[PDB]
Amino acid sequence: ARTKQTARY
Amino acid sequence: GSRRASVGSEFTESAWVRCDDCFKWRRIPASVVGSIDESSRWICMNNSDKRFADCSKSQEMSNEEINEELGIGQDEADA
Ligand SMILES: [Zn+2]
Repeated sequence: ARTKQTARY
Repeated sequence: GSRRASVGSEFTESAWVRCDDCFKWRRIPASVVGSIDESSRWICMNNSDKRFADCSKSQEMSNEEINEELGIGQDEADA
């Protein structure tokens, strides 16, 4: 599972 | 194999996750992104949200809208 996390509060 | 190419860094606040049976995305709490490893086979059929829990269902933001919100080269894989 290649993924990431949003820089949006 | 489900250990797909490249990686990010950290868990941080609430995240995405990819399906390893297709490539569709879902928004998750960081408590799931800390449970899912690169070796963990996360897929649509396992998804928390039954509205989006299939490879045939939609997503919260299309791949060219999400990757712009992060500011990154995702979806360039085509696979
Ligand atoms: Zn899928």
